[PDB]
Amino acid sequence: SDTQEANDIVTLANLQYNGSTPADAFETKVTNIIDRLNNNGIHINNKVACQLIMRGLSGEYKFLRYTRHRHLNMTVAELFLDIHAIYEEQQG
Amino acid sequence: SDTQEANDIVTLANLQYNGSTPADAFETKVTNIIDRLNNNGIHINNKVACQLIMRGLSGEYKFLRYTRHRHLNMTVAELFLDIHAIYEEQQ
Repeated sequence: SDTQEANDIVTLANLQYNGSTPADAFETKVTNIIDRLNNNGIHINNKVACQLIMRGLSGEYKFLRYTRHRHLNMTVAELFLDIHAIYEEQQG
Repeated sequence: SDTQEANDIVTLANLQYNGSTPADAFETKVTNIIDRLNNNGIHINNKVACQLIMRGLSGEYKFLRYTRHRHLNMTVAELFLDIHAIYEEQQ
């Protein structure tokens, strides 16, 4: 698409996760955005990506943005492992 | 700042210009964001940058997002020359 990169950036900058969408969908959604932008030459590294993910991460997931200060060199895969583990406990 | 690039992206993705802020401030604001992101490795070329500027460009500046289809290879400097010319005539 001619307007692909712009639409991926706007989606990435306005992520809103609370626990309604399954973690499976939300992960692949963000992972695809980062991969699509990187294929077009826009590299969003782990540091900048994690910051944008934790931004808007609300509900019972708000705390991940608080502990992030101790978490530098964090990876996107690690950040989603945290979100997944919370979703598992949200189903039961 | 440790959170500079992320804050630059959110600002670039939620630009809202109507004609209240002077074009001088709005131009240097966006131009600095693009330069900072390119220096940090987040390459935002003219095509994607202009698209993001025209997004949220509302008020009497809406029509620039309509003519953008005939305007390919339009540089950021060219897009602001348009915005400037509308701002000068607005007062």
